[PDB]
Amino acid sequence: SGFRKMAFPSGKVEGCMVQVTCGTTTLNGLWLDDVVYCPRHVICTSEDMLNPNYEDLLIRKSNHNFLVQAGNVQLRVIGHSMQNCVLKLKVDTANPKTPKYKFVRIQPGQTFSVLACYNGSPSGVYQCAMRPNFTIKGSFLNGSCGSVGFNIDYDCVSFCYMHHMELPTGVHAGTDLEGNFYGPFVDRQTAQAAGTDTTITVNVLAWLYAAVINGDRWFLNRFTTTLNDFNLVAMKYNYEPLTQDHVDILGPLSAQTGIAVLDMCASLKELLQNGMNGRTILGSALLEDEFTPFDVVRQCS
Amino acid sequence: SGFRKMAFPSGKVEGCMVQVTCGTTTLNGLWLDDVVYCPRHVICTSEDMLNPNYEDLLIRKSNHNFLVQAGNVQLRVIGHSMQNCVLKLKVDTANPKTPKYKFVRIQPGQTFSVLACYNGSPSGVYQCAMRPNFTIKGSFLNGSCGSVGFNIDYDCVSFCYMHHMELPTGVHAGTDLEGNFYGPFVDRQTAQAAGTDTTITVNVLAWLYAAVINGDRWFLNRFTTTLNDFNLVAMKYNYEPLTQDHVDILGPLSAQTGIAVLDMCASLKELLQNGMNGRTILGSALLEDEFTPFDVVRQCS
Ligand SMILES: *[C@H](O)[C@H](C[C@@H]1C=CNC1=O)NC(=O)[C@H](CC1CCCCC1)NC(=O)OCc1cccc(Cl)c1
Ligand SMILES: *[C@H](O)[C@H](C[C@@H]1C=CNC1=O)NC(=O)[C@H](CC1CCCCC1)NC(=O)OCc1cccc(Cl)c1
Ligand SMILES: [Mg+2]
Ligand SMILES: [Mg+2]
Repeated sequence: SGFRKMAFPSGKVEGCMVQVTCGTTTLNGLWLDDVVYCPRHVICTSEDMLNPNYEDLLIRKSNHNFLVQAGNVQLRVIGHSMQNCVLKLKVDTANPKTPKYKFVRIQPGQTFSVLACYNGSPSGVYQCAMRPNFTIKGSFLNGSCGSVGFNIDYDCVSFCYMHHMELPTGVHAGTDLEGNFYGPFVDRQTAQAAGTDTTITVNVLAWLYAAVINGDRWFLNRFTTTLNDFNLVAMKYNYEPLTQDHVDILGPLSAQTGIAVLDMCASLKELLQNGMNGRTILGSALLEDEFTPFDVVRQCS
Repeated sequence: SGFRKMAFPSGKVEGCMVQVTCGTTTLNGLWLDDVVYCPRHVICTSEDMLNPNYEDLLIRKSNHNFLVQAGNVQLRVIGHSMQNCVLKLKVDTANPKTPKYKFVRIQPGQTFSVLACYNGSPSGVYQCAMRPNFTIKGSFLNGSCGSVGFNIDYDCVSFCYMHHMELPTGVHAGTDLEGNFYGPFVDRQTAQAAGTDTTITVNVLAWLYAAVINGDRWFLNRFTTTLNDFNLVAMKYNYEPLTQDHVDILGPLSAQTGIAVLDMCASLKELLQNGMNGRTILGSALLEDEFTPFDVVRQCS
């Protein structure tokens, strides 16, 4: 029993982390087979990064401008190319620790583990959700760019995020592994900011199910609501609307607890209106929305 | 910027996890060089575990009673022995992935990472603190025994916890790697329960410093208190007394923020008396006490 914020074991991704240095900039790369993936802004100069023309910057580079270090041994770059906002460096050595992997572009509301790295060396692991505004609330210092987010599915590593920058509110923005930014962000130092966020409703409900599985019951009631009347409450409190799709995703949790989704919605509606009144749920005094239904099932087997 | 619950990268410990099966029981072992460490209650039978005599149970075993699986390959046991509440199984193969390691017995208030495992296979990683009542608030299902907790210090793995059992309140109890239980607990299925807990004061203050470093300032004030008057407030709200030792440990955080420890104590005193009033600190609506000063420095560099 017990419910914790849980990340995937990170060993498979640790074996892929390298250091990439271009000029005066140093950050992290992902070394899979004979290619290293990293953010393209590594080729930027401190002056020409208010509005860089990356095609020009890259044409002016040669393979010997990129230094790749896997642990101690230097990796020789034999080719370079750019795909969207990620740079790809061909190296003459395939990574012997390359796991089975996939590149996946995730939907807002989904979670993943982040392996924060500095200078090619893993520093820590934590769990994150793609917020509806396509930022993540991460923990990233300078030098952390190129750290990756991932999920694991029976030793297949699904990479879904590479870190690029921090926004003015302290949240973070990045790309999928094919270099497409999540959200409307671009890789120039400009005035872009996070838009207004919303709470991930299907995740709060999943976490309420985790609470029930673990003995937290004070918030339950006999009431039940409809989908329509619930979604009116959600709008008022800045919650994402609840779709039938989400109701079905919450199916297994509903069966294990015997509490129907729309029964749990009536509990959530009451918590939104009255607050918690000095009580806690799974150790928290606010409603938690960074656990997906999958995360709850995986930990509450 | 940003502050997250962060575990150590777990790859070095993943390479040490094995499955140990004795009779009908299966749990996890730690494979370091040519020895496997696991809880001794693996040799217990469902009947004789209300009050087992482990010396007798072990004398009645032979090496062929223990099955050790590292991934797919079976490991042959060539010797067995017992040290306190841990069983030690000599195997004929040294673990080629043995990291640099130490066994450490930690003090209440200290944190570590847990690699939860089932059937020798890592499942997830999370952060935990040794509570003052020598339990941990973990996430553990059946089959998780033998999962280990650890800290890392420049590729030296310090193992400090091995998991043995769950208590009636859903919290967890275990040993150091030499098989001495934390707290007064014993490895028989009896009526032992967690004693009353207290809040880890030096950790709350460290987390308030993390808040300041990350821009959360609404709780600061111009007041300052003495150690004596603060400790009177701590007692009233079930907080551990604050020692001069702790004040000195909080030194670096005090300097980086410019806020003296006893200045931050006057903020904490006011939060204890008035609550948060609908405000949050680093995303939480209650005071967090499972970050040590070291954890804050490591993440707020
Ligand atoms: C890369 O390592 C670094 C990670 C940032 C630095 C602190 N937290 C992070 O997430 N990324 C940057 O410094 C980017 C580089 C820009 C280059 C040109 C294209 C757009 C990205 N800049 C950035 O994050 O600026 C905002 C910021 C906020 C706080 C502190 C710093 Cl150093 C920068
Ligand atoms: C070992 O894998 C298992 C881990 C427990 C099971 C659920 N959470 C955990 O942490 N440990 C046990 O089942 C122990 C075994 C006892 C054997 C004899 C000596 C003392 C330990 N028992 C135990 O935890 O009992 C309490 C309990 C509470 C909830 C659910 C279960 Cl299955 C057991
Ligand atoms: Mg209800
Ligand atoms: Mg003050």
